Amino acid sequence: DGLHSLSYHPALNAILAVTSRGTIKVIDGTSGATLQASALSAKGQVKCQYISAVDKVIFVDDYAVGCRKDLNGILLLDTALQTPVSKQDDVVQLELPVTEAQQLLSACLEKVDISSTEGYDLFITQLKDGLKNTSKVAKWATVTFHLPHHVLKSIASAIVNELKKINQNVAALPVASSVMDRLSYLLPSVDRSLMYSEANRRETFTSWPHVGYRWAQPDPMAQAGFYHQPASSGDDRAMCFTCSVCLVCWEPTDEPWSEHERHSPNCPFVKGEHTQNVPLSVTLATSPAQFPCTDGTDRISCFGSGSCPHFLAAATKRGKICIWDVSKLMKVHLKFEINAYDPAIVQQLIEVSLDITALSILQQFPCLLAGGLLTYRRTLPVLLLYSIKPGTLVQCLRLPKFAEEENLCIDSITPCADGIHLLVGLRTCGGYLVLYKMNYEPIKIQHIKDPQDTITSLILLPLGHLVITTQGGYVKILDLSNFEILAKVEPPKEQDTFVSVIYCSGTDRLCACTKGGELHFLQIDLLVDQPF
Repeated sequence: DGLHSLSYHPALNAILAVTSRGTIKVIDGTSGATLQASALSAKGQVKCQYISAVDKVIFVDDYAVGCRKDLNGILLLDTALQTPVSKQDDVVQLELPVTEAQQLLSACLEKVDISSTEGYDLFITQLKDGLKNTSKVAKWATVTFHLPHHVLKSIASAIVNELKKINQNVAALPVASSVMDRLSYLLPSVDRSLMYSEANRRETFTSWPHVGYRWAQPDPMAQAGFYHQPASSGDDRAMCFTCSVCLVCWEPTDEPWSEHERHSPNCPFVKGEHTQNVPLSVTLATSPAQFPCTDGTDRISCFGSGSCPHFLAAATKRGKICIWDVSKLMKVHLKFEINAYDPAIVQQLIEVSLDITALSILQQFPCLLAGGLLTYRRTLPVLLLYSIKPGTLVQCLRLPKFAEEENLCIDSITPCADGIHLLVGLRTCGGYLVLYKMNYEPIKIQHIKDPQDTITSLILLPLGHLVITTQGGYVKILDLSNFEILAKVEPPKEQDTFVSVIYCSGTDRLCACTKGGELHFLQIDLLVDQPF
């Protein structure tokens, strides 16, 4: 069929390929066997790129940017790009693992009596068929509820209430708790009952006074089930969401788990039982998508990331640029406006419009480096140094003079593989590769003339290394020190041109993807005899 793009998860052992159909195929990296075929409920090209520095899987469709973390060695991809609903009557989509689905079904038929709930049959009917159809593919199999927000939320809450009522700890309670939290997140429109999720507990520690401790930090305590409910100024009050234990006057050497067990061994959570806890792993692995614009009306043009492990950036066709603090809950960190009539740009030009087309953030003061094509009527690709820590153009760097008349636009911007350097590529609106030294004119230049050698990918292996895929279908594994081609592998069978490539850090074998849809793996005296 064809893939048209690829990405790989190093923490996992999964190849995440895009499809021309809009789906994602997860394949085994050791045998080439399909692991799952899931649609992200997306709305143009679809991005699936995993970002190593941030250590999360970033999906992007034309409109929204979703951010999903790994869970149980698998990715919940059925609603990666699904965005929050606006009415409780809206039909929400919620994916669950096959095993967790079995727990929910088992609870409904044996343990609890939440039957007769509005649309209970549809929930049960949908759940049952998912398990039967899904009955390594099994490990990645998932079941997707398609129900009105109120129906699923009411059903999940009843299960939680009933599972809490019966008090017999079963695996459905944490799953139902996760469902309730995920539904709450999908409708954005201290209470102890709201501490069943680690994130809510984590948020409670916003006024934690012992931030200087090593293990008594806000997030570690939330992991152990504790939330901050201060009673006075500087009160280090940590209470468990379920145990009811109360702990005060913490010390630098205290550790969440140690205190909870010693102070209350009877807690179901300390013992690892099936409490109402919703860990951060499911929360990060099931967070809803987020539109970059405040309204989401536009199309997405940029999805670049940066070497900083706390930030991701995106740009819109209307000029609105969003920056997420992908750290933890992907909170939007800074949204600013791009005006072509800027003091730096209007002078560097010696009618006017500005369009951003590439994004990147530099880390060893943090700066947002976007790539754009300006169209006045002539056009000029330039660099734009904006502020992150806001909305101020520190420096606009005009690219060489020849770009003014050659009608070129930046297509990719990546920090050097070794560091303290930046490699940018320029293609026609047959290309240019320009290397900048990060500015704590370029230091190197390269021009690509052959129309069949235009770059179509970039991995920037550890000037480190480079791996590209040309228009002719030849990947040109190469070293950036002096632009030395290391290996020009050729397309298989007419020729099926290589279109992109990725490196499997879990197998040490390079992985290439063709336009046609094929996968190829590329590789990159005796003491006994002496006296005692």
